[PDB]
Amino acid sequence: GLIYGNYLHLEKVLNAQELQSETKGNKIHDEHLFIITHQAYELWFKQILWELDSVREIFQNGHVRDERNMLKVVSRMHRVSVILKLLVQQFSILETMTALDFNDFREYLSPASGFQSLQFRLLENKIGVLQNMRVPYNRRHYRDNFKGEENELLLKSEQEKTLLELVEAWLERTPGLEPHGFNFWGKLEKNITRGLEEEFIRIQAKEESEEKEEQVAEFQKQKEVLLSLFDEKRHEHLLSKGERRLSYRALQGALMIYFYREEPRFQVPFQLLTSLMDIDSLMTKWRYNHVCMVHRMLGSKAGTGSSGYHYLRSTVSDRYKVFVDLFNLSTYLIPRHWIPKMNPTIHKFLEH
Amino acid sequence: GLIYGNYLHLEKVLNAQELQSETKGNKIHDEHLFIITHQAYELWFKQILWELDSVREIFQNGHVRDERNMLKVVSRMHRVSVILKLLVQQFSILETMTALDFNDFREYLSPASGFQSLQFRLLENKIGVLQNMRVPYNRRHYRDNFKGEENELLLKSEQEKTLLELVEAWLERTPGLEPHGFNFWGKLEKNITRGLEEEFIRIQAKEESEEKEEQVAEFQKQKEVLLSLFDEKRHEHLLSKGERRLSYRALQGALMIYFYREEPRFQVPFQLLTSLMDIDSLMTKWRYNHVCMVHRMLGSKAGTGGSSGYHYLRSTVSDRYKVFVDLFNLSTYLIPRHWIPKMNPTIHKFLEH
Amino acid sequence: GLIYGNYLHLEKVLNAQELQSETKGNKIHDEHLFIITHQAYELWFKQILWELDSVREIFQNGHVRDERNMLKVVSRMHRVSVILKLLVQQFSILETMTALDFNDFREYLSPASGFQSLQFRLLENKIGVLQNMRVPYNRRHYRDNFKGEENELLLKSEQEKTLLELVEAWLERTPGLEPHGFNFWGKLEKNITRGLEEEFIRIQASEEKEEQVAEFQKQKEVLLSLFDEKRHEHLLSKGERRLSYRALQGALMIYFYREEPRFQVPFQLLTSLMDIDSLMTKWRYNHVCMVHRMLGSSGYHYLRSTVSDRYKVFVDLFNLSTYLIPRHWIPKMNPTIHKFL
Amino acid sequence: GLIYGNYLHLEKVLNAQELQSETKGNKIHDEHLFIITHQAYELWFKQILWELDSVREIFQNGHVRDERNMLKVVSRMHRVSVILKLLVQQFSILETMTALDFNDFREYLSPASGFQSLQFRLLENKIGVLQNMRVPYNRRHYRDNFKGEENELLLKSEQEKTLLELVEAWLERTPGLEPHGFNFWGKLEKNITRGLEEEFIRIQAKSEEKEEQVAEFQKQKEVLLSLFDEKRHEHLLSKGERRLSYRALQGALMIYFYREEPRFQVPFQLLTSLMDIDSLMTKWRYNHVCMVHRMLGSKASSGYHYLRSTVSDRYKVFVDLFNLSTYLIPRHWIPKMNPTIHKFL
Ligand code: HEM
Ligand code: HEM
Ligand code: HEM
Ligand code: HEM
Ligand SMILES: c1ccc2c(-c3ccc4c(c3)nnn4CC3CCNCC3)c[nH]c2c1
Ligand SMILES: c1ccc2c(-c3ccc4c(c3)nnn4CC3CCNCC3)c[nH]c2c1
Ligand SMILES: c1ccc2c(-c3ccc4c(c3)nnn4CC3CCNCC3)c[nH]c2c1
Ligand SMILES: c1ccc2c(-c3ccc4c(c3)nnn4CC3CCNCC3)c[nH]c2c1
Ligand SMILES: C[C@](N)(Cc1c[nH]c2ccccc12)C(=O)O
Ligand SMILES: C[C@](N)(Cc1c[nH]c2ccccc12)C(=O)O
Ligand SMILES: C[C@](N)(Cc1c[nH]c2ccccc12)C(=O)O
Ligand SMILES: C[C@](N)(Cc1c[nH]c2ccccc12)C(=O)O
Repeated sequence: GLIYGNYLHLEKVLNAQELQSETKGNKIHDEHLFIITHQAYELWFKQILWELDSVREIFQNGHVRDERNMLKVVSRMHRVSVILKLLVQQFSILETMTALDFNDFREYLSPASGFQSLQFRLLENKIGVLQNMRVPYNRRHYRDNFKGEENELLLKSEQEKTLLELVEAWLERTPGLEPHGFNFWGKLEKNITRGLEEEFIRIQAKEESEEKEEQVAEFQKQKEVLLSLFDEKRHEHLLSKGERRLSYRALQGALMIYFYREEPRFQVPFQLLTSLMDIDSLMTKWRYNHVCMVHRMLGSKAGTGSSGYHYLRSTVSDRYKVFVDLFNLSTYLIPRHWIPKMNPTIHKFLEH
Repeated sequence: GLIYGNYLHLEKVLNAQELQSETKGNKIHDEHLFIITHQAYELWFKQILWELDSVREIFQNGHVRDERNMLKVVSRMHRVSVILKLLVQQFSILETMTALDFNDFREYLSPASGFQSLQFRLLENKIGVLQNMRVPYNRRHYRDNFKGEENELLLKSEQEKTLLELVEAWLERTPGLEPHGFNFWGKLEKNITRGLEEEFIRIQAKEESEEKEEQVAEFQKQKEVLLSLFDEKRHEHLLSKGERRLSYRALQGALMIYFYREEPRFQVPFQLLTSLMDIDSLMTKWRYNHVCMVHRMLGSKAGTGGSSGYHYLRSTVSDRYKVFVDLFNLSTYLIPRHWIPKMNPTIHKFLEH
Repeated sequence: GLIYGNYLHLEKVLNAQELQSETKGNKIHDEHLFIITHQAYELWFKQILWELDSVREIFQNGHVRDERNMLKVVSRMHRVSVILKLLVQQFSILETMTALDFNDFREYLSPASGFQSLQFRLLENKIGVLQNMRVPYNRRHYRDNFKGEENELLLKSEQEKTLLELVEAWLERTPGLEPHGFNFWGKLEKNITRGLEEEFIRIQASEEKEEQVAEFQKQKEVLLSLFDEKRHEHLLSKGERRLSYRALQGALMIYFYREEPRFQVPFQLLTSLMDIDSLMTKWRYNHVCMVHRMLGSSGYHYLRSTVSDRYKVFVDLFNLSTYLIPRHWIPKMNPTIHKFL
Repeated sequence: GLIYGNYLHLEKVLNAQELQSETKGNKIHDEHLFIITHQAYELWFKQILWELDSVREIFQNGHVRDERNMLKVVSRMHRVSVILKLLVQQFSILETMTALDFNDFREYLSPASGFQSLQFRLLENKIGVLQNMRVPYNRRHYRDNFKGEENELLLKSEQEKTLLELVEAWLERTPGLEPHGFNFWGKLEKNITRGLEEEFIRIQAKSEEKEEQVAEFQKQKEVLLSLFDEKRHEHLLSKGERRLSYRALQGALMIYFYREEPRFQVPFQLLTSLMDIDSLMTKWRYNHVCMVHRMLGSKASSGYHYLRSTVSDRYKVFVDLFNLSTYLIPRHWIPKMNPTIHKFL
């Protein structure tokens, strides 16, 4: 019957280590670590792609409409963030290689680079990094480096629906936004307008003081920010600039989930939103730890005469944060008592 | 020109994932995680073997005699412990699989098991786990599973010099033990004997009391422990039982390094000893985390035949599997600093770089 | 104006470090690390108690009956396990102290011990460690080591409802167990009986066969044992189990129907309770390994004894893995009744 | 007899938790976590200061001259980095607080901020962050927020010798730099010059491939030869783009290249550890940024944007140790150190 090594195809996995230093008659011990570290990253990238694809499919094929499937969705997205955390920690292993020792085999690698990781690109694309928003390296598209079936795979990855698009569509259907129903947006605008009015009166009532002056200034900022939320044209503009990514309606859905997270139907949805932010934060942390290591190994100016260091530093940016809108919902937090009430009267549609 | 995927042989690594659930017409999503997790463990086991073999070779071929090589030795042993820590954390990934989901593909795995990891066994053997100390599973030898070249490799792993044996030989050469020289052992025995004598007199002077008895009783325990160190015959006996692993002379070398760790020639040696203990501790932590997960997935009774896997694995979390137990137990023989034989520059020339 | 240091009462927190080595005219550098490490453990124990008490209260006052409160419950229990993981990692700091350096100030500590952590005991009791199940230290009860108000607090901690008891009561009310309703237990027994019957027949149709026969026999005994309420009561008496038979039924209902909307967050709670038990055990294990490294080959053997199912409060949740069946044996839940969850 | 609680002064530590939400008649559960998290950070900052001060003192009092003390030095610096790692992981606890829940007690905190952590500033100063290099927040000096004894302490922290300065002095005394002795710098310049000559010949002996090699050679040549420009170094020192004296830089490179030599093994570990502390300090700052973002948004001079600015070489004290990787050469170019000339090492 089945044996461990055969089941795991270890005849492949453990016969995939060839030191170029050794192939060229000058074996360097630490090259082995370099190979294994990358192979382990690639195994885990494959696992992340497997989870991510399964979740994309749940959205894309309509299964997510049945809320029974939310546990699996959140459990798999949580699993992705648990793997990503391990991948961040994994840099600690390669940090046991000194720059001096790396320098003894670096020449035998040229011109290969991590830039050519198919899976890393697939992962970026499938989460929803927009091609127009990528920073070019040496004034080139990232995919220009790939050919054949690999280029085909990358194209599919760009053309098929991303996790961002699939979550967007689902957020747009969030219960409670219906004007004929709970009319979340209408009530929210009204309550925020009234809340600001009340606050203005409170501040104006205060005795002339430095404190008052500050409160006035703060109020003015807060007022502008909160009212700006209801400007759909500003949203479209920011969407155009890439400072936002979600449709206006999806943003409404996300805020509905945020404010009514304790309501039973929104509990697991809220966890999903939290998890999407976690993935974005951990992807950025991966990129940051990668940058620090490139610096430690090559210096601040080495790279393909573009500085790899500086290109990579540019990737550590909201430009590569797909669910940046979920983070920015913090900007629009209001006092709890301003949140449109959901009494049992109307608290029927958010029970399981 | 060399390309990433070719250099890393990703055509092998990323085409090694076959779900038995799918091969048998009933694909179960979480099986993929189970495969990848194990493959990642095995890659890192290969890396640990590569580091450990390189260090064994440095000892075995005499390179360690040139102390310029101690930095490399300690850096590679430190690297092994950094990998082991990652491997302990890696269980957190498999903990995202529920027992209920594992149960949907478990049947398609039988009768394969992690028990059949060649590399894990190679690692245990090369560090220095003794075959006669291993606990039998279902009243069977661990090697009974393996056949052909695999069984051959395991035998070599048992017959070749282990890390423990190679460190032992090097410890036996530790400077300072020469009776004609610094005479560490003789001076230590003398100072401990005198120190105990002095302490006894202090205690005896006290007036008969419960407190005095307690002090007297404590002194007697401490006395027995410390003096037991100089009983070479007791050591040989305990070595016979497998309760100790290092030769008496190697034990002397280790304690020399412990007590004179700050002396320049002993600084990196001390770090090495620390690192060997770290590896033992992390190997045990791996075993423990593995146990907790087997329990969560299979329950306390599930296992091959009437034997419980859980209970066998629990049994592996024991000093029986701690190769450098003697290095840990040197803390038992701590004395006041002023009892430590002095090493004035006059007699320090030998421990300078 | 509120200032950081005043808000955090740093005049207290950062003036609480007194080296006994220094008080006795022989300052030892590493003693400072020993003090801070323990103070950090105690701050986090206080936080764990704060979370755990808030959750006990949500159960005890009936708030948990409104399922709107489940997110907060699971979020706070998850928070406890996140803190416990940090506390496990925190041992890595104290591991930078050698045994030789510890030995230079150890004498000045006597006769104080970590054993006397009030908060650690409060935490054990509030989770649900039973006093009669504790391993004796020096042939005596753990509480004998405490006096005054502290002894009083520990008694309250034992007498007040534990997390285990409060979860138990909630599990007993789990929807689906009603014989007049979905009749989970009845259907489960029936389906397991049938499933075993079917398997036997297949088996009856070789070395392999012998093995499968053996397996079947073990599985059969185990699965049928689940329906023996008397054996359960006996094991409860021996302390080998902790939850009532009815609570066990509730937990299995949640396990099997975890995807059903009303059970999704409850399942996360059960998962989290096991996590806390596992991390508490890991804390105890890492503590043992450190004591060994510091003192040698005994407190060591008493501590080793605490790394046991004896101190696993939610051991019943772990052991439900033993009673997993093929998915197709699980009583079906369709719209006919599905709506109840 | 001493009791645990008394020894640890738990009557202070465990009676230091006062929720402002509760003081103002509206207790918010998560405020307790916010307080404890910060108190735990501050305990560990105290420990880091205690280790760092002990190491500064070993340098400053001449004890480091006795190489017996290098193990203690490196062990304590390693300990600092192990604590810093825990402090980075500790953010995972505060991340279990949602922004919505933080928003329920945030108002009761105003106008307090982590910016007012005395110990964090003391730590920055004692490692060697320069005041003139700090980025202003809201067009203000960082110390403007401190008064009394606290401001006094911060002054001393700036005036007293920093870890950077103490390491610098020790690096300047590194064996091997003597022109009358092993003459490291002279030999290195000579070997690099010759090595470049040899490579040029190979290039001349040879297309776009050749052209690429030509371009590379030119870049490498400029970089490597720039190392021997003492004047450029002094200029960059003036700007604050470098921190170590030219002589200290030579000492560091000596240790780098001859790390395996017994006398340099633990010194090399020290240099590695100093870089680790810089990396971990930056990682702390970055994890802090990500959290502030999640909690306040990108707008709430935005704190988020100021903090992002602190993740920069501007705050990297041992940047020179990192940048020595730029000046790596083939091993065979490194001046040989035969036992003959090894006795000193
Ligand atoms: C010695 C360690 C490392 C060095 C020196 C290094 C160097 C670099 C450099 C210079 C680049 C920029 C592209 C180029 O100029 O060729 C790059 C990009 C990249 N590296 Fe690494 N790398 C290291 C480790 C790793 C590891 C362990 C991974 C894991 C898979 C990795 C994955 C990547 C990826 C995916 C990119 C492209 C990132 C992007 O375009 O945003 N590298 N690396
Ligand atoms: C679902 C997760 C896991 C389960 C249920 C599991 C189960 C078991 C069981 C029952 C045994 C005892 C042997 C037997 O009865 O066949 C065992 C041993 C073993 N497992 Fe696991 N295991 C799991 C994950 C892993 C992983 C991730 C590794 C990593 C390589 C691993 C490596 C091993 C090894 C090396 C042994 C032999 C250990 C020894 O003999 O001391 N297992 N496992
Ligand atoms: C040098 C480090 C440590 C040593 C040598 C040590 C030693 C011991 C010993 C010997 C015991 C058994 C009781 C006794 O005989 O006194 C004990 C119990 C205990 N220690 Fe530690 N300990 C250390 C660190 C810590 C730390 C950092 C904590 C954190 C709070 C801690 C908490 C405890 C607790 C709570 C107990 C009672 C455990 C139980 O009864 O299950 N210890 N310790
Ligand atoms: C809810 C979590 C947190 C938020 C929202 C937060 C927010 C901020 C903000 C906005 C700043 C910029 C200064 C200001 O605008 O007042 C800041 C700075 C700072 N925070 Fe935090 N913080 C948080 C947690 C922490 C924690 C856990 C620490 C640990 C002690 C901390 C320590 C600091 C320090 C030291 C600074 C000054 C850093 C520098 O000047 O480079 N904060 N924080
Ligand atoms: C496999 C193979 C190589 C890599 C690298 C990688 C990327 C860039 C590197 C490098 C290694 N060594 N030096 N550089 C800089 C380039 C600059 C242009 N000229 C050639 C060297 C990362 N991961 C890998 C996996
Ligand atoms: C690859 C393949 C299998 C494994 C296991 C593993 C070990 C024991 C297992 C198991 C999986 N599932 N059930 N058991 C218990 C046996 C007991 C005898 N009857 C059949 C099931 C761990 N790692 C692996 C890697
Ligand atoms: C504060 C003060 C002391 C401690 C300890 C602790 C516990 C036991 C210790 C110890 C330190 N040093 N030696 N022992 C062994 C004892 C055991 C009982 N019989 C006498 C020797 C842990 N945490 C602390 C906090
Ligand atoms: C103790 C007390 C407060 C803090 C903070 C902190 C920092 C900035 C904060 C905050 C809490 N709540 N809101 N803000 C935004 C302010 C920034 C300045 N302009 C007005 C809004 C961090 N650690 C602490 C410890
Ligand atoms: C029926 C539904 N699952 C409704 C839905 C959409 N988005 C949501 C977010 C939270 C809660 C529910 C929803 C669907 O249309 O998918
Ligand atoms: C020359 C020598 N390296 C001496 C030696 C042996 N063991 C040691 C431990 C610590 C310090 C030195 C030694 C050798 O024989 O290997
Ligand atoms: C009304 C109820 N919340 C029902 C209940 C009890 N235990 C459960 C477990 C999972 C799901 C629901 C329940 C209550 O009685 O608390
Ligand atoms: C005697 C000496 N410890 C020499 C010294 C200085 N820097 C070094 C770096 C590495 C090795 C030795 C040194 C001292 O002057 O401190």
